[PDB]
Amino acid sequence: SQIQFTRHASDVLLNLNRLRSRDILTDVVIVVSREQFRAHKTVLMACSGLFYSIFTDQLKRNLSVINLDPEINPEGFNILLDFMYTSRLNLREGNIMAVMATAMYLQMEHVVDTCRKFIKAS
Amino acid sequence: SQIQFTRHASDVLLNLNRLRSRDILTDVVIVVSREQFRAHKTVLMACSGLFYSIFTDQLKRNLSVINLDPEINPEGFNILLDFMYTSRLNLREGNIMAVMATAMYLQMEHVVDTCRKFIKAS
Ligand SMILES: O=C(O)C[C@H](C(=O)O)N1C(=O)/C(=C2/C(=O)Nc3ccc(Br)cc32)SC1=S
Ligand SMILES: O=C(O)C[C@H](C(=O)O)N1C(=O)/C(=C2/C(=O)Nc3ccc(Br)cc32)SC1=S
Ligand SMILES: O=C(O)C[C@H](C(=O)O)N1C(=O)/C(=C2/C(=O)Nc3ccc(Br)cc32)SC1=S
Ligand SMILES: CC(=O)NS(=O)(=O)c1ccc(Br)cc1
Ligand SMILES: CC(=O)NS(=O)(=O)c1ccc(Br)cc1
Repeated sequence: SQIQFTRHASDVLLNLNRLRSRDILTDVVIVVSREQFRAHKTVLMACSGLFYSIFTDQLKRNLSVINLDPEINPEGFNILLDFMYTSRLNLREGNIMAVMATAMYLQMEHVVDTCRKFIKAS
Repeated sequence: SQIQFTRHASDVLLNLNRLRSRDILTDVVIVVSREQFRAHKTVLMACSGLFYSIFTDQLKRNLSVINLDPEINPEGFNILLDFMYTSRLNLREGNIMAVMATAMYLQMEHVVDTCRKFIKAS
């Protein structure tokens, strides 16, 4: 059997995030009513069922700008975008409802599950 | 502090690899003598110093085809591309030399070290 590098996935992830913070190869701008977020489409698709369906759409595949539902709050989206790239979720009793609703919309099932844990713990 | 999802990086990587095997959003063809490999530039850049330097070159940035040193054997490159996307390295006394040299060329330092320990072990 293959040697298994248990640290490889999170090294790739950390470099993807360094790519993003230096804006290298980012190929999409996510629009949330007024606010803008630069990302890599494959990372978005690897993290969210919604992005998977969007960029798997023959029509929408080649857009450089994607509008999401403009009722999404942008803070909740921002928290979720940093999570995608860092595996770290900034959850608090001050944002929990916003972040959870945005994760449901984005179809990020692990995050919605942990949000249910957090509600039940506090 | 932020809740840490210790399984996130590896679920992203497993979906990046499902994207690859369905050919979704692959945006580069790697040419290895005669053989062709499809991949996503950001994953190559996240995993290899060589691809980091290639796709960060303003001149080579937008190329859909990358030709590598024709002296690289394709089997050693193929094992290393699967590793990037799965974290599993198929190393054996039958390919160790090819894999190690291709890892050095691609500037994948963690793989190179492991190969060194594999040599030391047998
Ligand atoms: O069986 C199917 O046809 C796929 C099935 C679906 O959409 O019907 N599915 C997915 O592929 C989902 C994905 C996801 O959330 N991130 C991802 C990254 C790469 C790939 Br390929 C898929 C997903 S969620 C879902 S259901
Ligand atoms: O082409 C683009 O720039 C964006 C693209 C589209 O319409 O093809 N798009 C949307 O507008 C999307 C929405 C969504 O998911 N929920 C929503 C609620 C209200 C409104 Br108005 C829009 C959406 S998802 C998507 S892709
Ligand atoms: O100091 C610097 O400017 C960076 C330094 C360099 O090129 O001089 N360096 C890198 O950024 C290297 C990377 C790599 O192998 N995969 C990667 C993914 C994302 C990012 Br950002 C970097 C790498 S290897 C290297 S040396
Ligand atoms: C779900 C996750 O990433 N981690 S966790 O299981 O350790 C967890 C975190 C916070 C609360 Br409150 C309850 C559980
Ligand atoms: C410290 C630890 O074991 N895990 S953790 O960092 O993911 C964490 C869990 C719950 C909260 Br509430 C805040 C942090």
